[PDB]
Amino acid sequence: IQLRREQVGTKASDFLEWWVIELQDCKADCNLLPMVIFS
Amino acid sequence: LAQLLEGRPDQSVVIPHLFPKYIRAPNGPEANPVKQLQPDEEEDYLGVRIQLRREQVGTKASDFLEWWVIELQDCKADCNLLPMVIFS
Amino acid sequence: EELSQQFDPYPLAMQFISQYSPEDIVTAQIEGSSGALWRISPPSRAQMK
Amino acid sequence: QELYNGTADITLRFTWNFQRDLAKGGTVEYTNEKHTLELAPNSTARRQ
Repeated sequence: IQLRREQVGTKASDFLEWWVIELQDCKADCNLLPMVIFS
Repeated sequence: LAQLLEGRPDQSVVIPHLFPKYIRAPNGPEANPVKQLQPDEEEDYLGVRIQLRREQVGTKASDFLEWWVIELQDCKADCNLLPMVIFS
Repeated sequence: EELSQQFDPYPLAMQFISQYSPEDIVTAQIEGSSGALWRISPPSRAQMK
Repeated sequence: QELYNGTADITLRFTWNFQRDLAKGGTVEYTNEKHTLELAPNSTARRQ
């Protein structure tokens, strides 16, 4: 995971943050994570 | 949408008749718009428009905090209270 | 009576409106403004922009 | 303060979930299951 703060805790409130998911060792899933299901 | 997403509280949108007004909500798993009171399947369904409002508290676009206001493509009073009609 | 009026010259619409009971159709109202903000990642806001 | 110095364990639920269509049939619609991971008091991932 990656936590990203974008400046707009007081300073931690002026920064506004979210999360970006990836693999433990990402190859291209840092842009588009996959998952496979079978039904 | 580009004039909306520029971060300016003036502009608007045009919708080529996406929003229907009379929707059959069946006794089944899938609701469908009525094809009889609205017989045109792309045009009988009315038009919408949106307004993006930014209130100053992108860095400036983060200091501004924004939301959306819905209305008709040509609103009469639904810019205060939009209607929708369903039959079951 | 309005649904009797508002759909005059369409006979399929006439039969559809006269089909149901009076208490089978409702009219939802929706507030024009949002009840919240467009809370979105500024990366995603930039990508949609 | 839990991730800093809360001297106990902490769970993370990864929750996948799917929903099919209904006119295809099927008498249940919102299928899912959780999955748990456990992190120690002041562990390496806790420090991350």
